[PDB]
Amino acid sequence: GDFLIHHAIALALHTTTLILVKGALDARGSKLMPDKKDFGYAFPCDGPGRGGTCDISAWDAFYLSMFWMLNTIG
Amino acid sequence: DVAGLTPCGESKEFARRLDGSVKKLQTRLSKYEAGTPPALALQKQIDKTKNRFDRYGKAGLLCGTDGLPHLITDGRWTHSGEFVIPGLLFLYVAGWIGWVGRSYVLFARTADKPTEKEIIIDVPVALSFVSTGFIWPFSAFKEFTSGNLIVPADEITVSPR
Amino acid sequence: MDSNFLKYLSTAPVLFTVWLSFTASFIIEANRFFPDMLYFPM
Amino acid sequence: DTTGFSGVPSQFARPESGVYPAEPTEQTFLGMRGPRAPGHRENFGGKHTATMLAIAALLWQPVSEAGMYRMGADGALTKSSFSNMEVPGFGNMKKAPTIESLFPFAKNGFDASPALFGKGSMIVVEDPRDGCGAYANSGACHTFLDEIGDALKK
Amino acid sequence: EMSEAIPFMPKPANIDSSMPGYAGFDPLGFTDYYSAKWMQEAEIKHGRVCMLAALGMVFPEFAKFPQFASFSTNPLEAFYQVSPAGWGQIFLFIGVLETFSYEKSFYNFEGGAPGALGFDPLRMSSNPASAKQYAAAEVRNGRLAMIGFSGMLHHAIVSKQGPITQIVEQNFYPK
Amino acid sequence: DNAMPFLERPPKLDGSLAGDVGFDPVGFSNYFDLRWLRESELKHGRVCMLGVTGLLVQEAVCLPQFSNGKTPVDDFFVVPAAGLWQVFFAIGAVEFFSHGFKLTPGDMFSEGREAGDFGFDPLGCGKNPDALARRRLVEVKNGRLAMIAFGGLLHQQLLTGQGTFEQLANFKAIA
Amino acid sequence: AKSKAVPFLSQPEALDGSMAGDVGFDPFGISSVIDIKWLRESELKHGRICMLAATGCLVQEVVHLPGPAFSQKMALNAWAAAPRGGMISILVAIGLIEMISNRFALTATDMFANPNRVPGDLGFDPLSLGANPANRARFELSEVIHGRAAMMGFSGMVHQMIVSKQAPIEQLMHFKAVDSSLMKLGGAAGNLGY
Amino acid sequence: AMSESVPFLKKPEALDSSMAGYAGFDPLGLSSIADIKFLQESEIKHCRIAMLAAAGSIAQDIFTFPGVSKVVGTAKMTGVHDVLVKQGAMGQILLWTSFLEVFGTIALLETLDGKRAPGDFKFDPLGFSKNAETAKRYQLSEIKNGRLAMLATGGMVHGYFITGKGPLELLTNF
Ligand code: CLA
Ligand code: CLA
Ligand code: CLA
Ligand code: CLA
Ligand SMILES: CCCCCCCCCCCCCCCC(=O)OC[C@H](COP(=O)(O)OC[C@@H](O)CO)OC(=O)CCCCCCCCCCCCCCC
Ligand SMILES: CC1=C(C#C/C(C)=C/C=C/C(C)=C/C=C/C=C(C)/C=C/C=C(\C)C#CC2=C(C)C[C@@H](O)CC2(C)C)C(C)(C)C[C@H](O)C1
Ligand SMILES: CC1=C(C#C/C(C)=C/C=C/C(C)=C/C=C/C=C(C)/C=C/C=C(\C)C#CC2=C(C)C[C@@H](O)CC2(C)C)C(C)(C)C[C@H](O)C1
Ligand SMILES: CC1=C(C#C/C(C)=C/C=C/C(C)=C/C=C/C=C(C)/C=C/C=C(\C)C#CC2=C(C)C[C@@H](O)CC2(C)C)C(C)(C)C[C@H](O)C1
Repeated sequence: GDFLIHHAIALALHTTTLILVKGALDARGSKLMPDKKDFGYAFPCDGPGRGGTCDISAWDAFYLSMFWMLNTIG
Repeated sequence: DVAGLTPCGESKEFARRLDGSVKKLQTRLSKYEAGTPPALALQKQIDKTKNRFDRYGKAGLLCGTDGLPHLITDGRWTHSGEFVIPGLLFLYVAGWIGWVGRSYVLFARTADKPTEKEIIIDVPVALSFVSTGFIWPFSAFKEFTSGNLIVPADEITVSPR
Repeated sequence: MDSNFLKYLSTAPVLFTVWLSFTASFIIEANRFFPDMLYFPM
Repeated sequence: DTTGFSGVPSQFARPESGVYPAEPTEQTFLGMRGPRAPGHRENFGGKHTATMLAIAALLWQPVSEAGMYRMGADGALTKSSFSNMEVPGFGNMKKAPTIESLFPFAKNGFDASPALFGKGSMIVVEDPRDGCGAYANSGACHTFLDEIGDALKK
Repeated sequence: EMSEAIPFMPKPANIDSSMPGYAGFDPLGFTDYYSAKWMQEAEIKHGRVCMLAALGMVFPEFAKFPQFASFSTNPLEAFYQVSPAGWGQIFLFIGVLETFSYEKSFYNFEGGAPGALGFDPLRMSSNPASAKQYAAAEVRNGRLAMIGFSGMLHHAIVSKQGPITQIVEQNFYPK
Repeated sequence: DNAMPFLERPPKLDGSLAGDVGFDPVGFSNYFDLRWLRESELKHGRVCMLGVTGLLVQEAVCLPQFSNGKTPVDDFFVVPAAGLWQVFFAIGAVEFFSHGFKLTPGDMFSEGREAGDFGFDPLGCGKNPDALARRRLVEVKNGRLAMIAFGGLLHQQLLTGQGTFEQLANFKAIA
Repeated sequence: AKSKAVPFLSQPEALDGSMAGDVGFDPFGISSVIDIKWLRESELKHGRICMLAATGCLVQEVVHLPGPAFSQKMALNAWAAAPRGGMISILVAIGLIEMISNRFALTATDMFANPNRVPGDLGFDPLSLGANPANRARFELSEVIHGRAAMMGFSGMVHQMIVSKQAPIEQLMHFKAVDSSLMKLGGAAGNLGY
Repeated sequence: AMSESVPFLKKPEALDSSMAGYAGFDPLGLSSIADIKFLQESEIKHCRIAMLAAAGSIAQDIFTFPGVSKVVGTAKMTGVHDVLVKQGAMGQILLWTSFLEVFGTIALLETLDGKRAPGDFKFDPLGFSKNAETAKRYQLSEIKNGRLAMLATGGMVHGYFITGKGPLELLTNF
């Protein structure tokens, strides 16, 4: 039982790290917003064009990793 | 034994697991007449339950204090049939599926309409690829060393940063 | 057999449904004849 | 297009060598036909391969009978393993490896022969007919032809 | 041009007759991706270590050093019977010998021949025919020792004894 | 003449070497160097002449410092281990010095020696050329004879266990 | 332009009467989907395996190697009795034979990459028995036919060993008819399981 | 061109009268299957071994070498084989004939090269084949007698497998 939960805790540590690292490393730019750094840290989106850009900011990866942080400490 | 565990063939808690599992089925069988279909169904389940417990006891599995089999996965050879060999079996199938899928996506790139080959699969050619997967470790490593698995970093699109 | 009907059966959802039904089916059959395989027998 | 299982690597967008040697016609007795080096079939051809097998089969006869043959008081010969030859000057190793370690027939209980099958461990040739005929049998022997006769008369 | 070792395959492009143990044998083209001279240096070092290792697995069958006379003749148990001070001294000595390869590889990689650590005290390889023969013989005895040690190691795993002992007792198969 | 008249004569066996009767059915000298094969043949032959002399002598004579085996082949097993090892290393010293430290088929003949010559004629028996030719033929044929004879003497001494002359004076067939 | 084997069907393309044993039999049209070269390679291989296998069953009934591990007249019992180490030796040797005789052109995409490669022709003629080009066509025909017949014959022998727990020749010499009180076909879903 | 021995069959297209013992007898076409020089060498080998075997059967029935009756008792024909395998008699015969057969192998491979007539080991210590007409006649006599002795050997050993008598004793009794 302790083996299984530690691997769940490992899953949640790597997944929270993933969202946060992806937020840090794509903060300056990505392929959707190559100029993402001109808009700041917390901006809503770049609009519905190019397929849709909801939660594209680096702040939004903080937002998404907060759910995974709560899940892991749970 | 290993990690203070007990072989399932001499675990008393394993023995009580088998008995309780059969008493539970026998009291359901006590409510049916001999030749009925519910009696034969439960008599076949008592045979299956006993067979499983017998096989586990004689297999070299180790039981805990709870009387359930535990798997040793540290790499020791006396326990390689619990993870290392099932894992070797898995990776052979997984690399086969990967090699075969990769071979078809490269074929479809040289097609008249490359995206039509991926929603309408050329089944004779895709079956030609699935048969090739049996020697994927040799085929994929030779693919690697011949400079055809890995593309260089400067032919891959990256984000500006 | 009609080539447009065979081109229909070569579509991704049909092959996906058939292959994974065939795949599921020999796992089911393997667990009928050889049940309760927690370990590779060795 | 590509037919499927065609076998040509250029039809499946697979990298080929581009090198496809011409297939010769010369053969060797215990080897195969195919591209060889120049002069290879002249030194390692049928003449080489047949001769080497002939020497290997001749030298098998001492090896299949390998042992320490010693006479007793009369002319009677006793057979022993070559392990009984204790070499004198190799420290802690006193029993040495011999030709019986590369050909350990005895350990597997083989009883090799210079004709490869000795009096003990001989080929077993039985008769499957079990001492009766094809048709019109009586007793514990009922052939398929008898079963056809039994069905036709019933 | 086709490979000598595997006559129906084409010749591996990055190995050459210049190399002492050349047979044209690279079915998986390691030299097509890795440096052929790095691979050449690695094969020679593995062979030199294995040539000593093959003698070492065999030699305490005959005689042991008086201090380790009590130690076992199965090599896989004599490994653990040696004290960590002894293994530390071995590791330090191999480290001192490996400083010369750390200086040859990684600094003057292109100056010399693979495996040439400046160790020719008896001045062999002076005669060119002898040098040619020794180059090829070192490679072939190194490859043979690699195979032979690999055998003897796994044989000590199965039968808990050494090579000669397994042969003498005819313990050739898993009991 | 041709030793095997039905077989074609081997192409590399010209008459220049002594003892050549055109006998090479298996087909050596078509793969190996005839200089190496001839030097090997003389070495085997001269060793076996000394070997048959040793068998006959040791059946009778015994040095006082040594025990005596039942047979000259059991004479090997009562000579101290150090003595056998000293003889082995002494012969090895001779093999190194007489062959100019060139001992392999790749380098033994790269200085231009004729097969079997070590410049050994203290009594000067090979002073005459034609007499040298006759004694070359004598040497190779007596050497070949001593090879077979040594095989016979050793295997009979192993089998009976009663020497060579003792065996003849007490002949006892296989029973 | 109708098939000769099946007169009411059209003659299949990729079957032109060149190959030995070609009589126009491909009703399901596999030759139109799968290259005939691969199909003939696989047919010759299956047939060669089955010639050995049918002969294996019959001779194994009659003649045995010495020892108790080789004393199984019933050939299906020999599978279990024969030393496992040597059986896996056979398997490994077969794999080595498969890679070398095919010259590392093993797969559906690289066998026949050499235009010189011919279906079923591995270069195997140790005694040069196919040296005469006059016998070539009838050898090819009778190899294909022996292979087909032995596929059918071995299939029958295996499933007659399953039904009757008897070796093939002594099943013919001690025949017993099928009672049908055992080995009923199917039925896993008729009784809803168990 | 039709066969001299089997008139309704064709000439076997690999056999020619320059061969010794030719009668056009290859109805099964084996001379087309195997290389003919190999077949010729095999026939003469089978011929000579069977000639020795038939003569040996006859002579062993007539007399027996000194001391042999001790080791070989009621055993005769094939029966003596297992008793003399225990002894080294058959081992020694096998050793020396195998030694000769290594050189026989080299000779056959030269024959297949085409440098030697089949069965020609050049063995004529006493002089019989000096003359060419005598040489050809003896070639035919050797082939014919060897063929007869092959069938003879067959009959003799099978007569032992039936009655246990031996050739001469089967003539004397029944
Ligand atoms: C350099 C000249 C030289 C010297 C000084 C020696 C000295 C010796 N030899 Mg001799 N030997 C030599 C050359 C020499 N050897 C040559 C050239 C040959 C071959 C032609 C031999 C063949 C020979 C035989 C056949 C025997 C000896 C033995 C002995 C030793 C007897 C000691 C004993 O009883 O207890 C010592 C007991 C021990 C267990 C200790 C081992 C002996 C030590 C290691 C001797 C070391 C000598 C040294 C390595 C010189 C050899 C050089 C090499 C080229 C031969 C003695 C020290 C006898 C012997 O060793 O019996 C025991 C014996 O049977 N020798
Ligand atoms: C056979 C085709 C194929 C191959 C060779 C790969 C190869 C890879 N993928 Mg996968 N991928 C595939 C299909 C394939 N992908 C498909 C169809 C999807 C959509 C679900 C994905 C989604 C996906 C994600 C989200 C990720 C990868 C990752 C990876 C990498 C690591 C292996 C892994 O995590 O597997 C994981 C595989 C999956 C999660 C899904 C695979 C689903 C099936 C089994 C494969 C498709 C079979 C296909 C229909 C083949 C038909 C062949 C036939 C026509 C002949 C590696 C580059 C990971 C990566 O980048 O790490 C470095 C990663 O994060 N892939
Ligand atoms: C340290 C010893 C030593 C060394 C370095 C050599 C070196 C050589 N020998 Mg010599 N040889 C030796 C000892 C040695 N010999 C002895 C003791 C004998 C028996 C008297 C011979 C008999 C011999 C013959 C007959 C032939 C050679 C040949 C060769 C050459 C080929 C290299 C090779 O493959 O063998 C290298 C050999 C070794 C590393 C060890 C040799 C040991 C052999 C197997 C003899 C084993 C011992 C013997 C049965 C019993 C001796 C008892 C005695 C010690 C009391 C090379 C010049 C061949 C040659 O030059 O022709 C081309 C050849 O035909 N050798
Ligand atoms: C790497 C070489 C090698 C080695 C060292 C061994 C070693 C062994 N084998 Mg193995 N074997 C090998 C290769 C090898 N095998 C290969 C390549 C095959 C597949 C063709 C086999 C198939 C095999 C079987 C089926 C058996 C063995 C057995 C044995 C063991 C007992 C041997 C014995 O008593 O022999 C002494 C006995 C003999 C020499 C009698 C030989 C009988 C004749 C020669 C068989 C006829 C051969 C037949 C015509 C095959 C033709 C096909 C082939 C050319 C491809 C021994 C451990 C036996 C075993 O597991 O015992 C426990 C066993 O039953 N072997
Ligand atoms: C080129 C090779 C040619 C091969 C020919 C095959 C010969 C043997 C075929 C069966 C012989 C007679 C059958 C009567 C036997 C029979 O019909 O039994 C009936 C059985 C179902 O049981 P029931 O519902 O009939 O139970 C009836 C009650 O009376 C008893 O409970 O049918 C099956 O489903 C069994 C076959 C498995 C079906 C799936 C097979 C595996 C699928 C693999 C992919 C497809 C392959 C082809 C599938 C058809
Ligand atoms: C460089 C240099 C020089 C030097 C030097 C030195 C120290 C050279 C050292 C050379 C050495 C130690 C060579 C050893 C090679 C060992 C081999 C090939 C063994 C293979 C084992 C096998 C095949 C096996 C096996 C086994 C198997 C698996 C199954 C077993 O049941 C049995 C069995 C035993 C048969 C000097 C000093 C002269 C100076 C010069 O100026 C420069
Ligand atoms: C690759 C492939 C093909 C294929 C194929 C197939 C199916 C090939 C199968 C081949 C087989 C079955 C080979 C069997 C070999 C048996 C051996 C060597 C027995 C050795 C006995 C020994 C050593 C012993 C012993 C002894 C012991 C231990 C103790 C004693 O008490 C008993 C005894 C005395 C006997 C083909 C060619 C068809 C086509 C195509 O190209 C693809
Ligand atoms: C190629 C080549 C050469 C070669 C070679 C070799 C090894 C050639 C061997 C060829 C063989 C083994 C051919 C065997 C064919 C068997 C058949 C057709 C059986 C069919 C059975 C049937 C129909 C049945 C049945 C049955 C049923 C089901 C009911 C049963 O109750 C009974 C029953 C038995 C009646 C060599 C190596 C010499 C070299 C050369 O240079 C090249």
